[PDB]
Amino acid sequence: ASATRLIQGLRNWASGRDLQAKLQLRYQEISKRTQPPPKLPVGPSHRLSNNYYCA
Amino acid sequence: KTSFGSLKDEDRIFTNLYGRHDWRLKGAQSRGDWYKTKEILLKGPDWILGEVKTSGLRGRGGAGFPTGLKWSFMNKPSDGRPKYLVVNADEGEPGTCKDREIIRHDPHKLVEGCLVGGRAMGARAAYIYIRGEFYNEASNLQVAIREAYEAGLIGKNACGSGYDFDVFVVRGAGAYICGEETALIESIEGKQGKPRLKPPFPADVGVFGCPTTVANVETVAVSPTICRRGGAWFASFGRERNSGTKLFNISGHVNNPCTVEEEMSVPLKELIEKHAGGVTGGWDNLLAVIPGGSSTPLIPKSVCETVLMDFDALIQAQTGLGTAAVIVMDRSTDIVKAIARLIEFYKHESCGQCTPCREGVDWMNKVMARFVRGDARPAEIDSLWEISKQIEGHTICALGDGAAWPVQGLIRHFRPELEERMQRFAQQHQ
Ligand SMILES: NC(=O)C1=CN([C@@H]2O[C@H](COP(=O)(O)OP(=O)(O)OC[C@H]3O[C@@H](n4cnc5c(N)ncnc54)[C@H](O)[C@@H]3O)[C@@H](O)[C@H]2O)C=CC1
Ligand SMILES: Cc1cc2nc3c(=O)[nH]c(=O)nc-3n(C[C@H](O)[C@H](O)[C@H](O)COP(=O)(O)O)c2cc1C
Ligand code: SF4
Repeated sequence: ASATRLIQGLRNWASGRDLQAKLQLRYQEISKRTQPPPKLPVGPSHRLSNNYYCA
Repeated sequence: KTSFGSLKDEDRIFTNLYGRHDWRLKGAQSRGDWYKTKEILLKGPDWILGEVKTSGLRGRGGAGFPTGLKWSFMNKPSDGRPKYLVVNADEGEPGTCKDREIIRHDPHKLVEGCLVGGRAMGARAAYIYIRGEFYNEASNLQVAIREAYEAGLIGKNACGSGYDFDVFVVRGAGAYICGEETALIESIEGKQGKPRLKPPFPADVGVFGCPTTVANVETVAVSPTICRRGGAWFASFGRERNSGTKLFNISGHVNNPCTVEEEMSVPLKELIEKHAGGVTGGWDNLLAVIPGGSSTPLIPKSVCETVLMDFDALIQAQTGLGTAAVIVMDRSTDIVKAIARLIEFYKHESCGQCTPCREGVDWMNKVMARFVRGDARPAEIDSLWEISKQIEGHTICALGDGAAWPVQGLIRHFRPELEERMQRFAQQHQ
């Protein structure tokens, strides 16, 4: 991302592709390393009635 | 006959129910007790069992088992062991105070019932297991038993018939479970009042391991009147398979709470409005009725309008007749608090023997204590329903059934009131 536009143009010409649109080095677009806490759902057997295990 | 109730005073078995006459031997013989008892004893066990079977008498303890069929389980030759009648006088059911009145006011009627029933079943003696809280009633019955021994009516050569028969009184010590017949047998034997598993039924292995019939005070005390008046007289009252008269204990929210003898298939509305002075605030103030003491499920006002107070019509009203103890609850009643107090009774009165009652009755009391406050969520209602269904039929005796049934009646007739209780808890506490 820090490449100058001359090197960027030479690089896009040599590859034949627009390389800045799809960079293989990751930057600020990726997820944060600290996330909010999850609240995971429970399955269908988490019920207080009609939940006999033999069924 | 299609309509029932309005029982005449000449057809009352329990005259002197109210203590207005002499309960002693002169007053009892002046009212018809101990009359031609020798002629009843000399006609044999088969005649007495035939009179009790013809009378249609069912078990007045609360289950309603046929009394003559039950007592004929003892009609068999001896195998070396003595035979025993045991009279269940524990009467721990909330709402129920009728056997107290029989013991306290008609004691010689109970003693003559012990003699006639023990002759019918070939019993050696009678053990009247009385409640220990009924101390004055027990001493009252002991004075009447002393009068019956001193008159030669019981004991060696009872009533001049050549049949020897003792009558013992054993006092309880404060356990509602000791009215269940096998737990009562274990309590007589000097142990914890824990019910035995059936089989053996007490006619095979009962008190001291002997053949035994445990029978209620009321179903014992009506038996000399059945033998004198005839079984066809006693079967002329009430519906078919619902024969006779019955003591009713109308308590709770009525104007005049009382014990009254009444014909069997009397309407509940007629009984309350005739003998109890009606519901406080009128019949329109009625919320619910527990028809037969605490173990029967409640029925709301819409069921109470036309229901009959015998066994079969209350089974069709998905409750029980039980002890015929009518607990009336008006519109000002916190009905969840009353049913939860009843479940609190059933966990304080639970002998702890088997797992579903010992654990689940306490767990139902905790759930009901949260349902009173509303500190719950509606998915716990059906959960509680299933908990009751995991106690019902899975226990040793029917105290688990008698604790599951009020929960089931409360849920079945008052689920929306539980739900609005919980949602107002949720909106004023969150
Ligand atoms: N009177 C009171 O103070 C109280 C009465 N109850 C009543 O007790 C009733 C439940 O009592 P239980 O005796 O536990 O239940 P119930 O089903 O067993 O039995 C009643 C009587 O019939 C006899 N019996 C039943 N089936 C028999 C069979 N196949 N063979 C031989 N004998 C048989 C039993 O030995 C017992 O004496 C309830 O309906 C309840 O209303 C409950 C609590 C207090
Ligand atoms: C927990 C429990 C308590 C009982 N308490 C009494 C009682 O106090 N008095 C009574 O007559 N029957 C009581 N019963 C019913 C008896 O088990 C039995 O059915 C009855 O005493 C004798 O049968 P009967 O109705 O033919 O007389 C109780 C039953 C249970 C399950
Ligand atoms: S159900 Fe309750 S009252 Fe009956 S034997 Fe079990 S613990 Fe005892």
